[PDB]
Amino acid sequence: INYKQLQLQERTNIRKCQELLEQLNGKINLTYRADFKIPMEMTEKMQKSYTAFAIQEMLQNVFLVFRNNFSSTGWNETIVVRLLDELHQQTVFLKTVLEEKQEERLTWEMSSTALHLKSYYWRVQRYLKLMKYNSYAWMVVRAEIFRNFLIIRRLTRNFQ
Amino acid sequence: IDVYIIDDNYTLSLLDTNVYIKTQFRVRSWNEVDPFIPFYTAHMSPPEVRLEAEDKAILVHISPPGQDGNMWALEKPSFSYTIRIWQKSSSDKKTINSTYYVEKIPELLPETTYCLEVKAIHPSLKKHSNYSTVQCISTTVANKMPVPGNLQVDAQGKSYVLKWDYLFRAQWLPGYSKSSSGSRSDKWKPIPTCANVQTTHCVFSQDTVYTGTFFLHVTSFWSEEKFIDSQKHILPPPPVITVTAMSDTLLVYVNCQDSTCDGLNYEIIFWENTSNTKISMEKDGPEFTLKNLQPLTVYCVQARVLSEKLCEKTRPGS
Repeated sequence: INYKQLQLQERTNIRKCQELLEQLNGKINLTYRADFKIPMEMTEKMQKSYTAFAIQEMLQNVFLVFRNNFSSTGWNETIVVRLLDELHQQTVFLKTVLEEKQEERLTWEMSSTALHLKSYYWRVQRYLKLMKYNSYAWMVVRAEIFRNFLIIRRLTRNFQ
Repeated sequence: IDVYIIDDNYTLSLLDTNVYIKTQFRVRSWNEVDPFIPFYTAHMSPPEVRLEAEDKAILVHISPPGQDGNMWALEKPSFSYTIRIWQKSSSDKKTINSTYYVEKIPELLPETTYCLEVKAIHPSLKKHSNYSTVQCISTTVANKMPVPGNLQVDAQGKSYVLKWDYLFRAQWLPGYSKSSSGSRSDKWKPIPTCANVQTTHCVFSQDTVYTGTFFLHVTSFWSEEKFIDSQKHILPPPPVITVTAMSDTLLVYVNCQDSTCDGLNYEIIFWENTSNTKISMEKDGPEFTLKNLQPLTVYCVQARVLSEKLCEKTRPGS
């Protein structure tokens, strides 16, 4: 058993997802403002088991996001179908490599950290519904998912 | 006074508050209780289930708790389901586990009436659901034409070869579709290269079947959904196997070709230079010990990490 092998997989895969997200159109404006920010615990140092769950949770939520009506964006459906699938592939992969171990995930689900991460993503899904899934809302979400993928990349250092 | 929460229903439509933040209630006893996060006290209502029958199969269409709501709106991928099937009068229940929102129960007897029960489980957040109200359905009489059998997909990278045993139509569905919540699924995508084929040989390119993972379909009912992952994984290289034939035990050492070798899982494939049967076992560490082998006989070992044939003759007995 080792986390170093999982570090090599999540790095290879977030690159596969970040490329797919980039291919939606061609311009990601990181200054696209919206009041919701990734929880402070994610940027901060966290446990070895807790990271793998944080990744899974983020990929599960990023999946749930792209399921919504993206009709207003004029993005290529083919690429969004492709993205959801590569996202879901890893979501299934992470859950299976944390199958034999069962105690620490329960501790992680009752954590204030996980709750804060889920509170954050609730605000992301709520935002899109309020703005009635128009282009500006998605332009903001794409930029946020980019920033999120970088956080997934920052978290992979916590495995070594 | 206590508050009971069953999904998005409370006890003492389009606009609702955050289920993960601090929330409170005031009713006018002068109600003002302990502030809590609703996500911990909320119960799971049974999943909605609709049955559909065929000759030798039953389709169980599972809808997750909430239509769709907010309490489980972000928990949907976490949920797993357990199905219980039996004939109407029987007491022995067959158990099938599923993550899929449509689980086809096969190998069933035609014109027989079976009853179903679906449980929604949250395998990570401790919680579970009370089984759904029992639902019964009867199978139809066997079709004049049977559905295709064993499927195998051998791919040459950019082209896929679909080999099977028996006009034939084929449909493809992306991997995440059968696994993620319905309401919008499962609309199967078509295949022009295999829509009305004359042969069992089916060839299709990556342009049409664009997802990394997908399911395949093969008036007759639909065949078993064949799931195939298309990944350019030419990793890792074979390990270096070492055999030490001792008096009795035949010690086998698996060495990974990228060290440190601290946390790894190993597999063994051993046989005899006269038999055409392969025996296989997996251990925690790399030190495999082949015990109770016939003496003065040649044994061929092979290994993989999670090798080429290496034949060694045993010892007589000192």
